[PDB]
Amino acid sequence: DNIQGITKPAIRRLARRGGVKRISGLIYEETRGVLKVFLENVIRDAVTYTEHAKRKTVTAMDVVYALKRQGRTLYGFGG
Amino acid sequence: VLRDNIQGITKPAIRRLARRGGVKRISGLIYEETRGVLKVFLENVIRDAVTYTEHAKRKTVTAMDVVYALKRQGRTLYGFGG
Amino acid sequence: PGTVALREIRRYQKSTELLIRKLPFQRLVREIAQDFKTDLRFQSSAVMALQEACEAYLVGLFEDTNLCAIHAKRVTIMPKDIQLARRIRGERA
Amino acid sequence: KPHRYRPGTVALREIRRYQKSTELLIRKLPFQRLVREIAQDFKTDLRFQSSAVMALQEACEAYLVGLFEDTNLCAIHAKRVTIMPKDIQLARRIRGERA
DNA sequence: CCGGTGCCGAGGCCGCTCAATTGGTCGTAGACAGCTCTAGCACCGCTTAAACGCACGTACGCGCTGTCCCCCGCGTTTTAACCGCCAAGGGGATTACTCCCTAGTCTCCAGGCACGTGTCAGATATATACATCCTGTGCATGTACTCGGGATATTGAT
DNA sequence: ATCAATATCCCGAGTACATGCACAGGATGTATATATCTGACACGTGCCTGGAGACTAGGGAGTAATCCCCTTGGCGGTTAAAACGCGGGGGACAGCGCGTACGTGCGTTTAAGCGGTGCTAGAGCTGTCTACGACCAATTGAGCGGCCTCGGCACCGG
Repeated sequence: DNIQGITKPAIRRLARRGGVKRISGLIYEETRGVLKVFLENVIRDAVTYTEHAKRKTVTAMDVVYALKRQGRTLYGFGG
Repeated sequence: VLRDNIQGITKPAIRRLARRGGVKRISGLIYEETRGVLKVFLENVIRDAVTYTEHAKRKTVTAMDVVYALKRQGRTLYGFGG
Repeated sequence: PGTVALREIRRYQKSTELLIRKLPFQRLVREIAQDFKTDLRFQSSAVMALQEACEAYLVGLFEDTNLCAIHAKRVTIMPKDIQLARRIRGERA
Repeated sequence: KPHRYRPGTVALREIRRYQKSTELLIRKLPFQRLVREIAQDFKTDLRFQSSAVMALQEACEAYLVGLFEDTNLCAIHAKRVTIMPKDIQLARRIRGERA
């Protein structure tokens, strides 16, 4: 059990960057679901890329390639 | 009469499309707004479809051109070629 | 009242035809394409594909608009819903 | 006796404070443990580059910020200021994830 | 005076009577199966030639692994602006009707540009010798983060 | 319609790791020359997209009655926010070693070329024959009607 590592004030901070004033108290348990699901896809690709190169270490380029295949491009990590 | 053809998209047509979408009630301000939206879409496809016609040095726009234009916008169309 | 509309709703969700008259759509497409270049010629399949794609886009838009209207405890759809749907989908702002 | 602030002004203060800085919010160690346990659940005995996990963290934070922005638009559309999960479901469905 | 009892008024039962719905049959016509070459043409069989893909060591850093300290999370309290529910006024989108009109059919006409082939020539792959621009390494220093203290707002309670 | 209590911004000083530049060099960009076929240009061709005519009628534009959903306003309950104290785990520094990248050597494997030949494609008119139009008889359902039974009030009796 480590999804609880995403503490409540962390969710509050993430919400505050978005520009929301009031947070319901039951939001967190559902929001931790979204973090649970959106993260279960890139890793699906990230390990798989790793498994193509006969290597068992997840390099910083595999996650970039996964996020590119999904439609979210990021800069600054060797893209 | 000299009338713009965007008004050629009749109100009953928009109501039919909405009813196919699954809506019970339609406010009266949708009718002018939807046409505007329908403009913007056609401003992002024909523009591409003409450019391909430029690149082939042709004068007639073919169905393959519009299919390729729709393909690049993540709106792939099936059954009209390609 | 309020049930003859549902009759249509059920009827149109089964039939699969073109809900826009062909001639006005052709005139609209020609007039829109006039600005980019004068004296163009159009394949008939191109016009049919255009109309099919536009109708599919509008149907999806109205589906999302209905979801938006239901969210706000309403039954009538207003431009306040279409703008929200376009904004949150990603075609504007 | 002690000076108390109105409920809501501290909210905008935090909004302005966080919308200017660009530090990582989630604590690094819990995020690393979470991704490690998920990876082991998929494939055991895996090694992770620190740059890789920080890029996963930044991608997740960007996703969450965009999701919460859309949620805020959904909540304001319903004549409200508090965000409830129905707003998140509506946003997630219109974007085209969930359904 | 109060109470039994008839008369009338209302609630309950049952049933058609009639008007709207939906699967079944008739029927005819343009379009899915299905040869028929053909036709030339991609696909297969049969050869070699070269190179990239693969495996073995082997050098060498970048991830895991162990120890102190406070900063952020947890948990409590009160209280208040917001959520949710309810209710009434009224506007407008709905529904139905008659009347107009341009979509739809198809027919006829014809000239513009898709489309293929044939010709030929110059732009581009390719090999080799030349050489210099970009890259890893090393190192001075200064723009910027941090700490501390005094301005100017910036809110709340009388 | 202001005064206390915080929070924030501004400025100054000690401090440091990362930017920016010079150096040695090496391997990839460049100049020269050859082969050659891909694509510019011209030609005919004939498909088909564009223009106009007349007739049918499904569909749209205009009007009127109206019941309903929309919106504004008001109130009760409470779910979160703001700030206090308590408590634990994130955060900041050294030692192993196992992974990842080069280096070196080998052979399996695709590209290329050239006959060989079934094989997918197009128009042929082929003929059936499902499936789209028109008509018609099945059940389902709600809006009504007839009659009977129950209950309350006015009238007469003791």
